Amino acid sequence: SMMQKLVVTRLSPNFREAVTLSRDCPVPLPGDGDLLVRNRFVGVNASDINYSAGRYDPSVKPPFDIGFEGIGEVVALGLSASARYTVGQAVAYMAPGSFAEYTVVPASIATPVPSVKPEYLTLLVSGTTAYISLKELGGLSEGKKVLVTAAAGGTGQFAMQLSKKAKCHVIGTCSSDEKSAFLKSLGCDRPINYKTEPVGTVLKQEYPEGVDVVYESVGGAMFDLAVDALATKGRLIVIGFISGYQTPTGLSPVKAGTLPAKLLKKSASVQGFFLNHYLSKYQAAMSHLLEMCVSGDLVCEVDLGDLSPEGRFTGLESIFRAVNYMYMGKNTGKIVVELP
Amino acid sequence: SMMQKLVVTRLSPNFREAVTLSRDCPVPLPGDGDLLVRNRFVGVNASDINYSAGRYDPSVKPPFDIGFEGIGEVVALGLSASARYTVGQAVAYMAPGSFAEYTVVPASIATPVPSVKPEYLTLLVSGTTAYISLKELGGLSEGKKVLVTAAAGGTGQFAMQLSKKAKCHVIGTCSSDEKSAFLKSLGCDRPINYKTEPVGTVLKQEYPEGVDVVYESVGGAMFDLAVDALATKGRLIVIGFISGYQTPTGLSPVKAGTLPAKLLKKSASVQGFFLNHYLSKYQAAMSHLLEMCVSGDLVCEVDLGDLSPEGRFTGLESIFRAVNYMYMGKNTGKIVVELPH
Ligand SMILES: NC(=O)c1ccc[n+]([C@@H]2O[C@H](COP(=O)([O-])OP(=O)(O)OC[C@H]3O[C@@H](n4cnc5c(N)ncnc54)[C@H](OP(=O)(O)O)[C@@H]3O)[C@@H](O)[C@H]2O)c1
Ligand SMILES: NC(=O)c1ccc[n+]([C@@H]2O[C@H](COP(=O)([O-])OP(=O)(O)OC[C@H]3O[C@@H](n4cnc5c(N)ncnc54)[C@H](OP(=O)(O)O)[C@@H]3O)[C@@H](O)[C@H]2O)c1
Ligand SMILES: Cc1ccc(-c2cc(C(F)(F)F)nn2-c2ccc(S(N)(=O)=O)cc2)cc1
Ligand SMILES: Cc1ccc(-c2cc(C(F)(F)F)nn2-c2ccc(S(N)(=O)=O)cc2)cc1
Repeated sequence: SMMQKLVVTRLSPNFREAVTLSRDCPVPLPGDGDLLVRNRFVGVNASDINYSAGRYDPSVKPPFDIGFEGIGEVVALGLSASARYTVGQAVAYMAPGSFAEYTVVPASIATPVPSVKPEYLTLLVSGTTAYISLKELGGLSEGKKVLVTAAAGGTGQFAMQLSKKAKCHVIGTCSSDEKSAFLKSLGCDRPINYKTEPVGTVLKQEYPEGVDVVYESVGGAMFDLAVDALATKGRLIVIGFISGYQTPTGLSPVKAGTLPAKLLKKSASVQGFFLNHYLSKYQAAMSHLLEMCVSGDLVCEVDLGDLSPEGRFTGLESIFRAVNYMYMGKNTGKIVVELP
Repeated sequence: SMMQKLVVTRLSPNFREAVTLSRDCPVPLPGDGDLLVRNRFVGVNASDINYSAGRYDPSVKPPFDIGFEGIGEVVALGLSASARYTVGQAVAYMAPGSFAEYTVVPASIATPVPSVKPEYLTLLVSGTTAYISLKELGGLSEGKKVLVTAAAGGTGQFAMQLSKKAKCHVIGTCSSDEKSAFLKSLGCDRPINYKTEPVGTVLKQEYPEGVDVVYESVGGAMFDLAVDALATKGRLIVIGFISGYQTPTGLSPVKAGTLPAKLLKKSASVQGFFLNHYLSKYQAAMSHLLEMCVSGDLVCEVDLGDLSPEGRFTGLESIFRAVNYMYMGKNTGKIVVELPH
């Protein structure tokens, strides 16, 4: 009857500053097309702080709901919805307002899953971004060289594995030897711990002919280095620029004045990807990801914060600590919060 | 005998200060697989001043030859070359050192043409660049919105027409009402004189959903504006940035600190194109352009300087005048120089 949820109360890229835990909120009811989902696991996303900062609709003022993705059970559903879905059914979704004990979700955008496991939630945003971007924009083929940044992260792990399944040679960047060992176990050809080995040196000394594809999530100096490392007809996909999201503009500084000249001289491209522009591809991607997840052909690494200082990310209140864990570079795989 | 040719004697983007007219040069002799071409028309190219600046191979010291393209008669040729070519035959080529009375050209890269006309020379660099870039990178299809910058120039006129033949809606920028009237005669849907109409405002008011493809060859403020005007999944092709080539570095200033953010938010791309990376496509492009030019299906506008202050661009010495004419923005169509004989 009553539930907790996170609410953006003030526009800020600092999540603690922007977001309030409300305690005594009414449990909303599903429309005729709508499911009501008991959230069991919610995904933490780099762009949670872009959403809290208001960078999606700068018209929209607080208060508003937050959280992009959830997995759980249908507890209620409208009549139309009850054609395809039933109460107690395991479902996952990508829709704003997952950071709640219960969320209303249009049946038309729900993904049926085999059970409530956090591994299936890793696919909804992180998996589908890597799958659709690389398939529509990567032009991957046997022997291509792929650089993946934030390679041991939520979406990074999927860029790494999908590139390997395409029989590419894969380089992955990360901030620890533990993360390097994770990348090697995923079949990464050249893991780089950029804390102990300068990435620019590795690419100069081991990849003098450069790389065909960059899955670039980090921005700043990592972007500039990826541009310099492009082969003739190379493709840098701008997945994100996490290094800038905490700043007041949300932008990371890049050497952009000489960029059009570098791309002309290499016949090379910088291509942006936003998942919400490729929804016509989402169903097929999520189906193929699930088949690989269930079969064990795809590692779907989940970071529930068990080895963090204050331990497992349990409850809505743990989302503040889980966002900080991400921005401290501490996670291996997808950061997930459990609502028990 | 002896001949005249232009030589780069000093690296600089200032063409007049980089390039000397030699008068005492020996006519080179063709090898077994070579043509010796007597140049009748030579092409002037925005990037002649990047070449004189040494920006292509920054290892190569002066002196070296210059000029990218020629059309003329085979006056001598090697025995193996005589399998495909005959003395007296009309040929065109894209190879360095066209700015000479006579140029040695491998038979393997020469294009046979129906006669020595300047219209055919327009296709070699300007025509093939627009054709190959838009076919390989444009994703043109019916109803796509195409913005062409320098649309009344050498390559611009082809980007404009080839986009109209792909059934696209086409916007063209140029600096005069005469140039705007030339664009309207090519079927341009929306000529813009950017001197008398703010381009940014036209695009915002008349194309609020944005443009699907930009053929961008100007750089600077025009590049910034083109990025802002891109539709969702829009494609900006960097053909060039002529606004920068006279500068010490050859670069034009852009306000592109936010470029990655804008491309991510629109799922849009910025794609470089260099003709020399796509030579496996050149022969098919040139064959198709030639068919359309001979049939009258394609306007191949030539600017021989007949309405410039000092009149027709005649002789190698007129190349200095022809380059200044381009960089003053005066030309309609391809700037060609005639070497009469
Ligand atoms: N375009 C789209 O539709 C879309 C969708 C999903 C995600 N993304 C993007 O993908 C990227 C990764 O997001 P995610 O949610 O999956 O997170 P994540 O990669 O699981 O975690 C972020 C990782 O990035 C690195 N990092 C953190 N703070 C950093 C900083 N200040 N500077 C540099 N590196 C830093 C750290 O790994 P290291 O050990 O490697 O340093 C950290 O583990 C983000 O840019 C996000 O916006 C975009
Ligand atoms: N990527 C490749 O392989 C390749 C191959 C060929 C050509 N290109 C590029 O295509 C572009 C056009 O070259 P082109 O030889 O065909 O010349 P063009 O367009 O026939 O002549 C240049 C035109 O650009 C405009 N312009 C000239 N100086 C300018 C300046 N300082 N600032 C702004 N606009 C200026 C003028 O037209 P307006 O009336 O419109 O101002 C002028 O008529 C250049 O960037 C060239 O490098 C590239
Ligand atoms: C300054 C700035 C700009 C973009 C982003 C960003 C990152 C991401 C994502 F998806 F990569 F995670 N999206 N995303 C984003 C995407 C679309 C919009 S939109 N539709 O309001 O213009 C707004 C933000 C962040 C900060
Ligand atoms: C600083 C700078 C550098 C390059 C150019 C430019 C323009 C053009 C052209 F042909 F497209 F018009 N090419 N072109 C160019 C392209 C590639 C090379 S290369 N040999 O390094 O790959 C060399 C020159 C302009 C300014």
